[PDB]
Amino acid sequence: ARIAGINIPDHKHAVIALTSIYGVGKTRSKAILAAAGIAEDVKISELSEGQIDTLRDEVAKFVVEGDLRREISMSIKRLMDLGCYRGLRHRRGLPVRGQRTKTNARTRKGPRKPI
Amino acid sequence: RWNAVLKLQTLPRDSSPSRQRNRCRQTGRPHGFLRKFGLSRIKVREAAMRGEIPGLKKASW
Amino acid sequence: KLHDYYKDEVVKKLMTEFNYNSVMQVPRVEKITLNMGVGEAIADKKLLDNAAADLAAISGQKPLITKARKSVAGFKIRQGYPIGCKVTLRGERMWEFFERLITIAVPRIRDFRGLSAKSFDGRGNYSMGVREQIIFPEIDYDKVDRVRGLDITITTTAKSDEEGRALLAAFDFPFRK
Amino acid sequence: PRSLKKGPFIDLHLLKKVEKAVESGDKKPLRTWSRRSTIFPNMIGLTIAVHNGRQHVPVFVTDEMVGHKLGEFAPTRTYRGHAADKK
RNA sequence: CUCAUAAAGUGCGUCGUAGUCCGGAUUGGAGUCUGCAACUCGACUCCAUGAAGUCGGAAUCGCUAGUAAUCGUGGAUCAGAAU
Repeated sequence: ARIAGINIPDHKHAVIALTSIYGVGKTRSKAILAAAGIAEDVKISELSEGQIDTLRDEVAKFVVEGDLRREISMSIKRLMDLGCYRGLRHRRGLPVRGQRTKTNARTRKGPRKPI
Repeated sequence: RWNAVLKLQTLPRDSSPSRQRNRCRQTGRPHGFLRKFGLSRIKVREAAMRGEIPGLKKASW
Repeated sequence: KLHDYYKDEVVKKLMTEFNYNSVMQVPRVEKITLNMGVGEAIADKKLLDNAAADLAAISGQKPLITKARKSVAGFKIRQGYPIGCKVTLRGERMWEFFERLITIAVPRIRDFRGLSAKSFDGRGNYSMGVREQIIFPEIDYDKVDRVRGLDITITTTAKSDEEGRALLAAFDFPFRK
Repeated sequence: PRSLKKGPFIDLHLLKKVEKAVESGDKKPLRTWSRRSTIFPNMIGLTIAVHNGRQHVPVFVTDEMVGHKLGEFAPTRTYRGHAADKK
């Protein structure tokens, strides 16, 4: 069934099925089933409507999806706008050398590539 | 450093004479010193290889 | 019902304190285009079935399959392939689905936020972002296989960012800053 | 790419006392001249003042800052930002 | 006295053929340890990510018995990159 943000674990145990989530893993898979009181050896197709309900609400309170990916993008954007080499490394569109990369470097690059 | 090496000061603070510690004479490291030589584990080795330490010799197998 | 007061009552009030102009231009009729989430890729010959078989329960009529104009371009496109499948029409229907959509069922999802980011910037067509699992007062709890998550659009002819979204927060909540 | 090998540099006149203050927590802002030194664990949480060449600027070291030199957080030149200089 | 738990093995339970509870590359975050000190140059632990790969075009290599093949363990060098 569907729990968090876009996830459809089908035909598998309650444990391994939840392991397919970007946020929770094995450690979290066991603790959640123990808190909601659910058999870990039961398939997702054998779970009742009441069991899944208590599973969604609890697993709900967690961090996942886009909102998290934007936090990552921002983290890479902050050191990118500054004078940090690591940020320039993320781009790697910078000079790898020791001569100039800005111009006159076609002897290694080859034909001019589109901007 | 120059501030931590207050050990050089013969007279300890409020603490009893027991306050006086050790500190290496060469590097000035308090971690692991060797009373006999007063040098740290790092300096005793460097001084050993150089041969500046009399009577000292590298043990062999 | 609660849909008439808007456009005769709450359209003059929102055009007096921060406008000072005529009575029209802000906001008419004209159909509202309802698009579909790219069916391509997903799977093979099907899904077009579980389509028009769900987009025929929320509203009336069925979607029409239409191809493109037979004219090859600089892209992998053959002659005679069904791409698009769009059907938008109105009259007086596109009014009720702005009531039973943003009143009940929400709040009543499972983990709704509340704070939305600045969708549009220099136009009118807002934007959106919804997930695959939704709880509607017009959909069965146990009998529908494969959850469907579709967006929500709105066409407007505004001129400034403000003097807008001041009519959206007049019924369709929430929206914190 | 940076360079280290295995000989990270930490001026002894800014690494031994910084450890002193560790006797019972940390100590108020300090001032070091050699920005060449690199930032490491112990220095976390403390406020070291780097010399730009004119004065000492307070640089609150953080775990995220660990690894970079003290000089990297002490700008040499001074640009006003001729404008509204917002954000 | 300790490093030690030997591993495969045995008993019981679990997983279904899909790039998968196959496979682990890469990368993000946190941390331990050695060392004066590991941002190009460490090893290791945990979480997250989880690629190529579904067995391979022309030639060519190793062996006749507890040996082949296969599995795990201790040691010399030694503070620490031995697959």
